[PDB]
Order: sequence, then C-alpha cells, then structure tokens
Amino acid sequence: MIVELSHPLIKHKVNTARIQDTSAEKLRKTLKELGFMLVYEALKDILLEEKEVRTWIGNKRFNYLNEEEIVFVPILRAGLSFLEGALQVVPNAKVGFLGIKRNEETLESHIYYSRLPELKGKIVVILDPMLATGGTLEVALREILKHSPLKVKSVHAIAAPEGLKRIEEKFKEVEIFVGNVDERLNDKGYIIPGLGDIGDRLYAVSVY
Amino acid sequence: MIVELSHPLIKHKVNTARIQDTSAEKLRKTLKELGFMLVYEALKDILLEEKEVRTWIGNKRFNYLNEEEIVFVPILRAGLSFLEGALQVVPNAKVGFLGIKRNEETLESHIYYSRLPELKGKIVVILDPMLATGGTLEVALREILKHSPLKVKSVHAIAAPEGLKRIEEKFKEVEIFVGNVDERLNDKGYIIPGLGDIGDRLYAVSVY
Amino acid sequence: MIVELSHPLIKHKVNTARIQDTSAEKLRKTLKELGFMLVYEALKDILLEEKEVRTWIGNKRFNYLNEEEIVFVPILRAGLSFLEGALQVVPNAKVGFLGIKRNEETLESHIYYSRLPELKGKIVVILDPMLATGGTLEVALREILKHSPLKVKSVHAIAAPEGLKRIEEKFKEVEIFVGNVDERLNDKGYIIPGLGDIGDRLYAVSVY
Amino acid sequence: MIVELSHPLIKHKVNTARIQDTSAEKLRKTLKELGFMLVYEALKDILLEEKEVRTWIGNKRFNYLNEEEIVFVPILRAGLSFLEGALQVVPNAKVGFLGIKRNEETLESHIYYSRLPELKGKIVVILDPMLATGGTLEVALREILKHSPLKVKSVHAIAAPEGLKRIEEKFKEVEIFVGNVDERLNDKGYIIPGLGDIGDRLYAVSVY
Repeated sequence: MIVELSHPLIKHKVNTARIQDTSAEKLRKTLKELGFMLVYEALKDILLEEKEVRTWIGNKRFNYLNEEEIVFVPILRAGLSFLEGALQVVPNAKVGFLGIKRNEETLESHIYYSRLPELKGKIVVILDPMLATGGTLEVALREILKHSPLKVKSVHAIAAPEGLKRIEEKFKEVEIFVGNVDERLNDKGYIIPGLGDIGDRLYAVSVY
Repeated sequence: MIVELSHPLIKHKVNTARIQDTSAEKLRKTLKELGFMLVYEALKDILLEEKEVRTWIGNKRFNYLNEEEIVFVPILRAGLSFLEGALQVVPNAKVGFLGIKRNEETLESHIYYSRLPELKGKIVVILDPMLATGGTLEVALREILKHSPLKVKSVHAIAAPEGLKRIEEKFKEVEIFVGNVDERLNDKGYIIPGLGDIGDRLYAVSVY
Repeated sequence: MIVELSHPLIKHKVNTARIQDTSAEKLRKTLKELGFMLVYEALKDILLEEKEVRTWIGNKRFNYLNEEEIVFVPILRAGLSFLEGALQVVPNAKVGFLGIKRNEETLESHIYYSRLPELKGKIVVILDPMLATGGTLEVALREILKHSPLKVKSVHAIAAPEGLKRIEEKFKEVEIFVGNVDERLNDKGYIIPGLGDIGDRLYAVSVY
Repeated sequence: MIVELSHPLIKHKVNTARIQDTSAEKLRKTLKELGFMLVYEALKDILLEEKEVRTWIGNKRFNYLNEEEIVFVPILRAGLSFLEGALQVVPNAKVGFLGIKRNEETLESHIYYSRLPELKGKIVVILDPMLATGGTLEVALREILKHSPLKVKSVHAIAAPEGLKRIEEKFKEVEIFVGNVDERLNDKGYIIPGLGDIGDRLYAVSVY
C-alpha cells in the first residue's frame, strides 16, 4: 500500500530540494525537515499505550508511544539526510544501517554494509530520499524482512511509478510513504524531474 | 474556528510534556518537536506560489511557500519553546515578540514588551503552550489584529474549553490549533490536567 | 576583564554573519553556531564537581558541571539568536529574559520586560551579538547585579572599543568575551564594520 | 601528534556519556554536543582565506574558512554520533563514509563499505567516539592517506594509551584529538573505564 502525501509544506520541502543552486547546508537542512514531516505522516496509524506517570497534580494515566519499538533504517548515504529529522519525531527509536549502492550499468543494487539491531517484533521505517527503479529498496527489504519485522514502512521524498510498481507488487504488505510521485525514469534510471545525484549533492560534488 | 489535532504523535509529545519529573532539557526538546508538529498542522491549508528555478536538468517551475509571508509570534516566555520547531517548518519566516504576563490575582494579562515586524497582509502564527483563561491570547490578538493581518493562526499544546469560548466569541476569525483540549480550568486559572507552570518548568524552577 | 577570542572558526562565523546578502535562515544558524563557541570559550574556567555514577562496569567517580548553576540571559531580541547554541553547551542551565531596547537619540537603553529566575550564587552568562555604546549591557548589568550573582559573564559576536572601555570601567568584575573587537562606532552608535541592524536582519526586514 | 583536551565542558560531555543509565536520546545529544567541541578544538589551527563580500555598508574584505575544503569522515556506526555536531562548525564541509567493523577475536578491523568524496588536497577529519586498540583508525587512515590529503585530523571522546601509541608510531603526521585519555584496554579490547559498547548504546541495545 502506497500513499502519496499532499501536504503543501512537504511539496515545498521537496521542491526546495529540487533547486540545484543551493548549498549543501541548505539541502541537508531541507531534507532533515522533510524527513520529520515524512516520518510524522508515516506514523499517523500508530497505536499508543496507557502508562501511569507523575504530573504537577499527582499521578495520572496517559497514552504514550513505545519509542524503543521503532527502528529507523536509512540507506546510506542519502537515507542519512532523513535520520536527524526522523529522530526528532521518535528520539529513542533504534537505528539500523544499510550500506547500499546501485550498479549504474546494470542498475542493480548491492549491500556492502549491514549493522542492524534486533528487528523482530518492531516497527521498521526505511529512509531513502528517492525511489527510482526500486532496486535498492528491494534489496533493503530483502535484508530486513528476514528478521521477521512486525511491520515495515518506507519514506521517500520522490518516487517513480516504475519503482512503485515492482515494490507494491513483490512487497504488498510494505507501506510506502512518498512526498511526491514524479513522472518517469529516463534511459539511465534517474527520476524525472527528480533530484539528480542527491547522494553527491548532499555529501560530495554534484555533476549537475 | 477551533481544530483539535488527533495525531498520535502530537498526543505523545503533549503527554510527555505532562511528565513533571523530566529534566528541563527533555521538556524543551519535547516542546520544540511538538511545536514543529503544531505548526505543520496549522499550515496544512497554506497556499503555494509557482516559481521558476534551475534543477539538475534545467529551469523548471514548481510551487513554493512564500516563507517570508509567515510571521511567528511566541508569547514570552513559554511561546519561545515552540519557536525553533516552528522555524524548522518555515526557516525564513519573520518573528515577532510579545512580552506578556498574567496577574495571578485577577487572572488578567498585560503587555510589557512589544517588538512586532510588519504584519500587514501576512499570515501570523501565534505560539504559546497553554490557552487557559485566554487572557494572554486576547491581549496579544488585540495588538496584532491592528496591523490588519491577512489571517491569524494560533497553536497551543493544550487549551481549556474555558479559554476557547471567549477567544472564539470575540475573535471568531482566528484559527485556533490545539494538540489536545483539556478538561477545564481550576480555582486558580490553571488548566486541568494541564501542564502546570510550564514557564517556570521550562526556564526556571517549578513550584510543583 | 575583556577577552577577544582568536579562534578562526569564531572569526569565520562572525565574518559570515557580516554578509548582508544572506537569508535570515542562514544568519540565524550562523549565530546559533557562533553562540555555542562563545559560551564554550566563556566557560573554559568553570569548576566541575565529583559525583558517583554507574558505568557499564559499575560505579565510578567523575567530574561534572552543575548545569542548573548556570543562567543564560538573552537580551531580546538579538540575544535570542545565541540562546539555542548556548543551551547546547549547558542543556539544563536556567534561562532569564530581558526585553531591552535602545533609544536611537540618546543612545541609552530601557528595560521593558524582565523575567529572571533566581540568580543568587549563580553564574550568569549574558547573551547579545553586539556591544556598541554598551548602554544595553550596562542597563542589563544593573538589573542583574542587584540579585547578587556569584559571577557574571557576557558573550558578543563583536564590540566597539568605546563600548568595552565604558563597561570595563564601571564593571571591573564582569567578564566580557567578544568574538572580535571591531574598529569604532560611527556617529549613530553603530559598530564599524559591524553587523548593521541585526535584530531586523534576524527576525524582520533589514534596511540595508 | 596527539593532543588531550582539558576544557572542563569537554570533560563534562565525555563523563556524562559514561553514565550507563541515560536514554539513547540523551547519549546521542551529548555526543553531538561533544562532537562539536572536539572538532572546534581540532580546527583551531585552521588557516583562513580573504574574500570580498557585501555588508550593510558596502563591499569589505574578511577572512573566511573554505568550508568545502573540509571533509568529515565518521566510522559507522559510532562515528555518526559526532557528524551533526561537526557539521555545525563547518556546515558546508563534504562527508565521507567508511563502514568498518572490528573482529572481537583478533581485534582486527575490516572495511566493508567505502563512500568517500575527493580527498586530494583537502583537510580530512575522522570521527569516532573511541580509539581502543587503534585497528579501526589504522585501517581508515591507510585508505585516506592514499588520496594524498592536505592534512588529516581525528577526534575521539576517549582513547586508550596503547591505541594512541601504535597510531602515533605509524602516522606521525596525523593529528589525534582526544577528549580524555582513559586508563587502558581490557582482555576483550575495551577501554577502561571507557564507554563500553557505544555503538549499541547509541543505536541498538547495550549488554551492560
């Protein structure tokens, strides 16, 4: 189940990230603020738990989120741009790391780093700015669904119908949250209009 | 026009803020994150403007929020706990400051410090954790509406049906967003279950 | 006791803040980061206290700062730009607020808003980007020194010699920490090269 | 070139991190604020460059840091705890990623993931909470020095004497900035009193 968000400030953040003549500082801060918005939306169907706490007027009971039951998993590198934002929504959530890279020739993705915490029974939230062909997300899920997650959610700034197709086809139980679904993918597997080479725009030097 | 937010994460931030035995650091951080959510929600109906920018593939037109059209107005001191969260949603928004204080004997509010930028034609978003008797918000609006704002929004973590009444009776054109409408006001004008003396809990020493 | 910090990153943050064609977003972030540096430098001679804590390998004794012993006092409006960064150094410090504004004819200042926590025996750290004539700091000091604080420190991005001389002359006990001591003060009481109308550049509309 | 920092606030941040009973939220925030400090100290010798800019009073010439000429390199996953803090001092620096993992039997480190921007002629700053045996850092340097960086700096909250010795013995040109030099390494290659398993304390679950 795919879900495209329509909030005007998500569009703003997304479109603000499209602007190539912005500094890396601005891009990073924009995606972090977007990550907060995305994870916030993705957690709108979370169930709270009643717990007794202490207030200024004595003991009382209120509903709370079991922050520890949430596990964020950013795909380095771009996934990382969302992590700080995601943690602001859920400060005590665990964090898993997947080092993945797409083979620009075959368009396939491979895992070179995996440092995941105990995922069994918890709610996992994948973090990755773009969803192009879906190769990276497919390999990420493959690596994650093995630990028997309770539920897997994924957040992205933009997505290509191409990727949305396969994903929702081979991973129907996965919840996909997207800031904006773009037009298509080109001959090189880049989302159009997309964000170009965000990985390098974020932490290196963009070629555009 | 009152709107009570029902998002489970807002309820979590609010209740977390209800916890008296937390550190000032935790309270400030909690309310900063809640502020982001409250402002995010409050701008769900914001109108975007189309502008041309240079993307990685070339000049394209996308809809953007005119960040400078929004003006945040935190009521000192508590309102300040939402400022950073709000500025994350709209980084280049203008900021107005209102130094107000409630007489704990009559429960009347008075303005001691006013430093507001041009509000003429802009969307003003007032920030202040609690809306109890509505006194402080009334005085604030009284001086704000003069600048002939285009629209005035208000965000609060909690509010009492008491305050929501008068405010909506003398300022019906003002949109009031609240994380959770509490039960009532006590003998001393405090909200129940409310948050207590957050001002002192946030920057000084709580008397509870 | 005047101290002109010589750290290249402080100079950079200062000079960066001098750039007139930067967004409010960028300037606010610049100053927040500069604020962290200034307070860090201003607390280099702070005393730590031994306390027993539990580590991964059992109880142990280490030296810790008594965070609640420090009080940050931002002078609205400009001084608020330091508050966020100042709190990163000392998260649980107390926060006092002073709404002061300078009379642009006599070059003297008046306090319109004062909300301070207990200051007796505490270490007060005044926050305010500029120290021009020093009229604002003087008025702030008068108001603070009455509460008998254990020590008073002040951080500024920049300052004019005439301003410094004026403060150190009457307050030989106050420690002034400045990112850079500029050239002089023009006939209007503005520091040169200075930062211009910082308050408005930060939260409203600059006239330059 | 090794350098043990003595600033009380660094000591405080470092010692606060030793508190095993703190939430992941508190630890992450503490290390972020510490990372800022460590990097701030590490760039104290940084060289600035003169550039002409537009100020409120016209064009002027000031010294600035060429932010882009700086490259931060955290070692996953612990190194990530200093990233944001490090980026606060140099917002536009480039970011390199090194996925490393120590073998708990031989205490050897191996690089499974590498995503580095162009390091040739730049100032590289490695980020890693601890520096126990030196294996992780040694491997890292050997892939970084190959790019012929202008200079290499490294920051750590704590380091074991034996770790510092091999490093300084194999990389005399590398500047190692340490928050506090602990006592030693145990039989399992853990620093004492050390921080335990910070990687798990930060993003997963600690066994202590």
